[PDB]
Amino acid sequence: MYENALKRFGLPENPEIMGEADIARYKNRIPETYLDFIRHAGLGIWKQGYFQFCNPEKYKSIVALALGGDKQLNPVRTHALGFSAFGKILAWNEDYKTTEINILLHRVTCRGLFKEIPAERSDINLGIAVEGIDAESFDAPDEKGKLMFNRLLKNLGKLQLGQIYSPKLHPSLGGQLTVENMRPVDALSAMTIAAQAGPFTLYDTTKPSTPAVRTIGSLEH
Repeated sequence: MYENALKRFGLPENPEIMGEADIARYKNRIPETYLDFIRHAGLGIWKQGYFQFCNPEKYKSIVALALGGDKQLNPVRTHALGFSAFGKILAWNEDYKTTEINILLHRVTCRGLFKEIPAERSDINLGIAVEGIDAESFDAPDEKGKLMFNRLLKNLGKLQLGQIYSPKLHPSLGGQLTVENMRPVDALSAMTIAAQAGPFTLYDTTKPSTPAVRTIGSLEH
């Protein structure tokens, strides 16, 4: 299932081991082809920090905070698998499959909430998501629309496993979305703050309109 991703990205660098007890915890909750991939490759870094895999057990509080009280994307059934260099989480929802939690911009996106996915496509669905972690959508534009990853790699250095690039002064307080205001930080700590600093908006990326649907943890109006 991961032949293509491995061809394009090589071995996950500096992997952390995911233990068998942890992998046992997710039997029938995360597709086995993905878990076996992790059993072999561990939890490491691709593209010099553009994406990294994480232990869902270690980041479940972030899912709990961001998705707290949602009826459709229930945190108890949503598992953080990895994240971009800016903290955008690739997660697996047991009912609606691949989920993205954009921590920086406070957005959530789910394709299976809005177009139905047959349950026998789960393994393939997660496999497609993992092949895609190099899309530009996982970069992050500054205020002038210009992508930030390459400049941040050069000027701040490579992320260590368990860090992300995060704004020092958050935009919602007057901070700038520019490379100068970005710093490498502990991901779990930073995400713990961000996921409690206001609500998240769920978006429908099935339509070309990409319309805002509702606030996470609340009902649609």
